[PDB]
Amino acid sequence: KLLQEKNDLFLQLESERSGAGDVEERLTKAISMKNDLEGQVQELQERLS
Amino acid sequence: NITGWLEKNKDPVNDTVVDQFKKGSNKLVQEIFEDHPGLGAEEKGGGGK
Repeated sequence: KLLQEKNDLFLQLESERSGAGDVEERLTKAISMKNDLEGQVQELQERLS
Repeated sequence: NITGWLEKNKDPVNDTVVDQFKKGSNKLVQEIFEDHPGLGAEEKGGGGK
């Protein structure tokens, strides 16, 4: 039973690693989506110039 | 024998009998004859991004 509190505190935590884990593809996808959209902007502006 | 080289770089079906199948009723006809050509615009260029 003490170990069951340990099961849940660890199962929660691991699922918060899969929380951050799906958010690994989610996070870095946004970092990539920045870098292309930056090169969409700076050039479109450069093409006005 | 150069005759129809341009017809052949376009591959001849006596240059007619494709259009009506592209969007027909029958499934087996329409999946074979699905793959759409460049029907929207053919890209010109100019100045922009």
